[PDB]
Amino acid sequence: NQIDLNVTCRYAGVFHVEKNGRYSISRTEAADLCQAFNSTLPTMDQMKLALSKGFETCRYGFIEGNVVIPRIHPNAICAANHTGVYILVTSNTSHYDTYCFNASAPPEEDCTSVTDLPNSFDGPVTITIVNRDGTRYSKKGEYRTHQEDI
Ligand SMILES: Cc1nc[nH]c1CN1CCc2cccc(N)c2C1
Repeated sequence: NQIDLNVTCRYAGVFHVEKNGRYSISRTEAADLCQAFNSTLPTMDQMKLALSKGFETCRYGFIEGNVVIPRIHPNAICAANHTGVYILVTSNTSHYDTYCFNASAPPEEDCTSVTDLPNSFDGPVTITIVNRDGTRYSKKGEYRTHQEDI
């Protein structure tokens, strides 16, 4: 009973989280996951500031209101060569990654490791935070408040 949460650097408090390295997070799960990180779904303005500080991914993720990919460098296989906060317009499907916003993070680029999920609650799951440099932090608990997500 095990979940990997792969996390990125924070940029102006904004970071990307993916579950088990594959698109698998619902919109309700995304809100609960950010909450477990004492974070919220970013606004578009928070995301645009993060982009200006150096944030880009090649993954669709929830923010408040939309599914987006922040892009700095044009790449034909990421957001169809767009730059800026690319907004996903047309999709059949409902499960992506998520972005989260932590107001207490440093103002610019923070590529230190994440080593806690401070607001997860009691539960049976072995949750492992996986950083891009391979650093891991594990705890037993739960973050999903919606039965449909479990
Ligand atoms: C290349 C790729 N395919 C699906 N997701 C991804 C990006 N992942 C790749 C796996 C991974 C592991 C630990 C931290 C981070 N940020 C990531 C980012």
